[PDB]
Amino acid sequence: TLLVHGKDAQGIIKQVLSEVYDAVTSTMGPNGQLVMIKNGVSTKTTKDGVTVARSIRFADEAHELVNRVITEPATKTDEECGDGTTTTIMLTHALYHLFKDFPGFQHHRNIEDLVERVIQRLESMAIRVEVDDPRLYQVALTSSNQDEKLARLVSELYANNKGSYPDIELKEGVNFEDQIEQTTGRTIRMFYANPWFAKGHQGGVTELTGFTAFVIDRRIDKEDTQKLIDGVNHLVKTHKQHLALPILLIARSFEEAANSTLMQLNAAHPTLVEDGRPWLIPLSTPVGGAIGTSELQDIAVMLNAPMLSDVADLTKLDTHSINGQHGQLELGGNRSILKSTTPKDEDRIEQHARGIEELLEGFSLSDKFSVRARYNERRIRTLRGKLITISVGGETYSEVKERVDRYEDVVKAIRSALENGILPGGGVSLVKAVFGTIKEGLEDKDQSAEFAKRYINSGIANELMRLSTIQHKLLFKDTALYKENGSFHFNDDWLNTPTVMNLATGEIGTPEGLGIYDTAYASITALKGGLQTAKILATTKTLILG
Amino acid sequence: TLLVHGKDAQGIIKQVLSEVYDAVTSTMGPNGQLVMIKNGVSTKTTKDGVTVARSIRFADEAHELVNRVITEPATKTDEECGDGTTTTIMLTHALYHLFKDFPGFQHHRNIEDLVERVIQRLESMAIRVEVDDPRLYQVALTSSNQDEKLARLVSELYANNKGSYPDIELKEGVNFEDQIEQTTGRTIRMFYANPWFAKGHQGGVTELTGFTAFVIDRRIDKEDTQKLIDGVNHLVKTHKQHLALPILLIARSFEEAANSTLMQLNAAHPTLVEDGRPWLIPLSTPGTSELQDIAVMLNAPMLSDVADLTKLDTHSINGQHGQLELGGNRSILKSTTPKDEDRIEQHARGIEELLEGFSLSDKFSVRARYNERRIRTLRGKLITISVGGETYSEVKERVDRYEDVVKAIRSALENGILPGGGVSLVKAVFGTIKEGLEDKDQSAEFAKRYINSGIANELMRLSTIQHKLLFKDTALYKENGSFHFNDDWLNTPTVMNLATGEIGTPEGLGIYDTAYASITALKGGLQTAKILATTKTLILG
Amino acid sequence: TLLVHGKDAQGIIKQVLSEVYDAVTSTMGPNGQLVMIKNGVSTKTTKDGVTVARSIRFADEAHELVNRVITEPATKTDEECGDGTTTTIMLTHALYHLFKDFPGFQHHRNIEDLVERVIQRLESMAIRVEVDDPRLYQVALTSSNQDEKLARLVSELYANNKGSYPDIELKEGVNFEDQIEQTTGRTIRMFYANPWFAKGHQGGVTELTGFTAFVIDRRIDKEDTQKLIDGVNHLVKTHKQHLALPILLIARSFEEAANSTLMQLNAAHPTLVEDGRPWLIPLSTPVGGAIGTSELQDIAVMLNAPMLSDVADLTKLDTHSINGQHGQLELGGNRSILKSTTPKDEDRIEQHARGIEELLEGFSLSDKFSVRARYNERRIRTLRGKLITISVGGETYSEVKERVDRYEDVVKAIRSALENGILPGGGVSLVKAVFGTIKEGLEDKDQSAEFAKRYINSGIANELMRLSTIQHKLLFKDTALYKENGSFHFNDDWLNTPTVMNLATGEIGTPEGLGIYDTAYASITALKGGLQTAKILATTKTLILG
Repeated sequence: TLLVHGKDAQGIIKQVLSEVYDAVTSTMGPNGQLVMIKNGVSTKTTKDGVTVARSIRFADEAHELVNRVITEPATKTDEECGDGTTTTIMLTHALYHLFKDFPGFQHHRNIEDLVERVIQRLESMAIRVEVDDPRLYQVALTSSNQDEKLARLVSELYANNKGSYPDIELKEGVNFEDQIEQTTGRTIRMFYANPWFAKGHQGGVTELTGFTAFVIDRRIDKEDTQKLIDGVNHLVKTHKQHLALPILLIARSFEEAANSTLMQLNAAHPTLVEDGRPWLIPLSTPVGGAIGTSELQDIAVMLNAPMLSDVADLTKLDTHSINGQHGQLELGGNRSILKSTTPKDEDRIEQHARGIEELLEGFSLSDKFSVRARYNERRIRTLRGKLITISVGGETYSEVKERVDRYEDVVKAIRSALENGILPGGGVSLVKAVFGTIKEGLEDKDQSAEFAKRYINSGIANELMRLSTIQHKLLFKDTALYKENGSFHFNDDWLNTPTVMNLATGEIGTPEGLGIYDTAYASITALKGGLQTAKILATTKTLILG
Repeated sequence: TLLVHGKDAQGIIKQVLSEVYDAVTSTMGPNGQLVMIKNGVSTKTTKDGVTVARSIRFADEAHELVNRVITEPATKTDEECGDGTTTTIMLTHALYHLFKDFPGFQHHRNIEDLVERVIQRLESMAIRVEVDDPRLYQVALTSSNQDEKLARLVSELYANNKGSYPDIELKEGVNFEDQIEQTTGRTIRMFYANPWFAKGHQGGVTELTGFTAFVIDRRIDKEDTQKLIDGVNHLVKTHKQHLALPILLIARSFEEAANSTLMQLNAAHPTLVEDGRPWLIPLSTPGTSELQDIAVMLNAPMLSDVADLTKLDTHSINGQHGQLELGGNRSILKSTTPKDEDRIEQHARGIEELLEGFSLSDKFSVRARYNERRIRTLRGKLITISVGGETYSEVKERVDRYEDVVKAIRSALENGILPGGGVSLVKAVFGTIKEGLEDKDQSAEFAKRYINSGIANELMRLSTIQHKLLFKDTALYKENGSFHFNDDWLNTPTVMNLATGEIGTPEGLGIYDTAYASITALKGGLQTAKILATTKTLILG
Repeated sequence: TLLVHGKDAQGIIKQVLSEVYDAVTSTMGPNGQLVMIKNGVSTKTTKDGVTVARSIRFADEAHELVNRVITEPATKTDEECGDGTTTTIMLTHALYHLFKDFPGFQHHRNIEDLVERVIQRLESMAIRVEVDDPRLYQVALTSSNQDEKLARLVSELYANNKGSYPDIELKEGVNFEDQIEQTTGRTIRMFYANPWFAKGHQGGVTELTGFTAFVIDRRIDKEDTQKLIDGVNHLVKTHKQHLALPILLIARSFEEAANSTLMQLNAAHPTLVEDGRPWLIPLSTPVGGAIGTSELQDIAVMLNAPMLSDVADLTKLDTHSINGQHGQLELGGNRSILKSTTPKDEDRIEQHARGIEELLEGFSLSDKFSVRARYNERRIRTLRGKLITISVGGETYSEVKERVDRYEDVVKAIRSALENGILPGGGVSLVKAVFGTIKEGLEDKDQSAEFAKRYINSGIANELMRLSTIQHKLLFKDTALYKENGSFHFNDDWLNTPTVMNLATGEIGTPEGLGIYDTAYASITALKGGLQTAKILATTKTLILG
């Protein structure tokens, strides 16, 4: 196959980036266009940035090669969060033109460092919203495409349950009206190690009404095969009297060498098999690290299981350590779900939750916004979280499944709003961050000498100010903000009291006043990922098609 | 594949919408042309708007992609009502030009709001015709191709049965004259799960004079096999004294795993078999509340789970002694005692009271129309007309002519009536403009948005399109170059009866349309128009 | 596929109609050309209008789409009558140009109404020929391609059997000479409801020497299944002594629900099965209407069967009502054939035939030409008709099968001549019909005011007179009628005494004098069917190929 080198490669890259930019950005705004995508023998017409991005194809192999570097990182890999795909493509285009305008390795290490300092302001500027706070309705209204009914319902579900963070599932209903099912049940991060251990021996959803859990810390492989045989047979022989089946062996990871051993151990005692159900189930959790250790401690407290460091610790056990529960559990390939929790168990969980809360109370104000505190909050939410199943209804079949997706967008938005934070929308938080960072470095008289040389005198600082305006421009062009002159220009005063336009109503004010917000994690990740992809495209000189 | 963006996308869209307009509109009028469609190795020649629309194909993929957005919503999705497809494509093309003429997002939100107020007027203008009302004769006389005898008989069939909506079946008779068979009986949506359970064990028509029905909600498969064995044997052993055979197990769906189990359960008790008839019949229905109607008709208890069959009593179990005719297509009730009809009428009033307390917009929704379909099933009589004539061909043609009359009268009472000839839309637009302008409270805002812009005036020109195509090349457009409406014509409209050749009012002559068809054409036309106008990108990959 | 609209659709329609016209009309006349059709690896050379029309194909789909509208209605659907296909295609072309010349919906409704009054004149003008009348020879001579031997023989067969109308079948013989086989046997319109009831259980030709028939009036479906079980078992149990197998249940129609029931009823009594033959056979008749009721009465009289209104009437029966015949019958999938009729039965048939004849004797002269009288005559002919089998011979194999077809044309001509009527040939009857209708409307002073405005002053009446001439022109162009001037023109005097030319002899005279005749039904149907197809072609604006 052909080999492209030199000015032609940088030529192809510039063209593909341009065409992808034009197709995705046209979706944004009040004059927001619509894209008509062909799929088989049907037609799907949409204005969704992610769905547009996923579907763009090119004929030439050289063109498709570049296309898989701009779209696919924020398209195929981005499965957890759909939002912020339009933003990432948009910023990539912006920052690519910045790397081309200031060429050479010396400038590049300055650009990368300034943008990194802008990212440090956005992470600081994020407003941590509380459950009771009415701002959630504004976020819910924006994410629902101006739905008055849905945004009221979902905002109430979080606000009424002040103390517990609700987990929400969605199913296609039958009626015209919606129906809500509230349940006091917890969601756990454990899942099957092997499909054989489930009901029907093929990775099914096993429902239980009694168990005896044991939490191991170590990652289990071929080295621990003997320790499992010694451990399992000790409990089955000696401590069978005070044991409710099945025995759950929760751990970090179960390798295939260990799983095959535990399959044979189930076959060793065929008397304890009830209706096909295996009496021993290995259960893995995707955590890792010393931060990740304490998630298994939550798993231990929920199910009255003892914490064990080594696999060989299964031998040295007693009636004080072993505790078989008689509640209700639903094991699954994706995740396990608890349901029936006795008042005696809920006392133990709430006491353990208070222990985590007390640790957060005795930390500094700066460390409250850190990864440590937010993870410890994620621990609490898992320990005190309720399951809600909403069955969405409507007039037809197509209107139901579309409304299901519109519900899912609102749930994802409100979850991430309470989790990560909130920033002023309308393309304002990025302009505030850049203009903040330039002013901070210039005003700080210690490093002002170096800061002026690298950024201010170069014209990097000024060119970066022009880039932050991009989003605000696309949203509020062809409207009454850009009416007085050819183009609107920001000043020092506008940073204190920003100016936007509510497209639904038709009024001018501050994002804080009107109520336009974005999720912090989406906007931050867009800048991080936009910087990385821009750098790659600017510094590529060769395309190999063989 | 290729990616089309910019002026080219709006270039293709304009072309395809143009071609589909020309092909479908040519069908309308007295100079209604004919379309020659190819199917296999034959030729179908027709002037039916829907059939033309369904069949138009394009060679280019881009062109075909757009074609599926303009035709297919009023073609493939529209299965319940065939009429109002020529009307929707017409309005789509009209409103598309209105959006291109006033570009930019501010104008668009003003158009969408004015048209929304026009829709509200049509829903108000709609004459909801009653059973006893003599206007049905005018609809019957038009639809039967000026038949004096047929329009009289069918209109009398509806008018004499004031209180019950008659379901009419048609059969090819034997005599010159027609013969009518009236029956006080209801049609039900239940049918055999397996052919074995019928009379003769081969899907026959089993006639019964007594039964004990039980309505289950769940879909039944291999998982419910044990629950059926526990359920059936409980009633046969314990509650045999107050039980009239056969036991009817009505449900959503019976899978083959469950049907085979219930076949063996019939064989388990051979003493209860009378003249071959199986004493247990599973019955499926193709909508949770439709089974509630089935439950009320046959005095059956509503049951969520299959295991609920065990926990039952004389209070819950009620064996009827009426008359039922089970069938592979549908089941038919006949003998209903005065005690049962009190329960059915009380349940029918409960559905009617729910419809009384809804908004005016929701009365034309799927919710209200489904609930009306529930009522008509609960209060409907079966009539069998055997159509006769001189030859064989004259009979079967007269059968079709009867069927068109039934379809017309059903839809007239069901949906509503509006002045035909493209008059109701002109009355709606000109009404809404005058109402907003005359109302001195909002006259300041109304003038700025609609009147001064030229939106109001351009929208008046659009409503004329249908009246133009129907009555161009005739004596209305004779005096001058083009006919123009005035203030006086709204009070007393002007059309032309193409059959007779006379000028008058639609009320006088007798030209009417179904209300739901014309309303939904405007709604669906507005949505498809907006999408077409606002599309700038086509993805062919 | 492509979509053709506007002036191009009308462009194609005109061309295809033109080509088909030229090919089929060149066949007609004394200078009647020949068409050389390819079939497989052989060559068929013919001057037959129907065979030419059936075989014309086009390469383009648009052209072939139209071709199936002009040929196929008088080609594929027209199976009963082969003759009058050259006439129909000719008239289509003519009337198409009449609709194009006077466009607009107001003119069209006037054309259709005038042509309709011409049709009414042709049905009035029809000469009802009698069996003894010698004119049949002239019809026989023209249809046989001037055969002196064949036209003499077939004309004698009808003339000698004065009273009974002979049914003629044809078979490929062995000798050089022909051989005639006369049999006193009747043809009935009954046939198998299902193929299972025949000999071999696969729709074979069951031959019988005894039966007991029962004629039901009603159309039988799922509703009559119980009435059949009660009916059949009543006769099999009670009245078995005076019953000759098989039991024939003749009716209007047997649906598949009823047929399956009667299959099981045969299996119920296996003792009465003789050599595979089912003892119960349902038999349908294609009639419909209350005119059609009396054909079953003929069926009842032939086989000594009782007339029954309801299916439940089978129960209430007795030795006086039940009568089992011991003649000879041949059941068939197409039709049933009676053979052996005893002198006692022939007395009953002749008495019933006289009853129908007496009804015709006491009607008005106008009603003798109506549908009522002609149907009642068709009843008589079925009740008194004899079977004749002619085995046609010749010198080779090909000369025999060609002579078979030439016999079949003569039979079809003479049958329809006596049945329908006779009109003056040479394209004269249509000229007399048009010129009659115009003169009648113009002369009638009551409607003369309206008639002149619609037809005369418009020029429709004059243009219609020119079209009737078309057939007469094609036949007698390039001969001594068109000799004195450029073209022959009709006058007032020629309507009283028409002028043609006998092409065999070479003489000028009246069609009545010389002896040129046409079958009335062929010429009438050609005008009706030609008008309908002309209208469709003129009014088509769109062609869909997808």
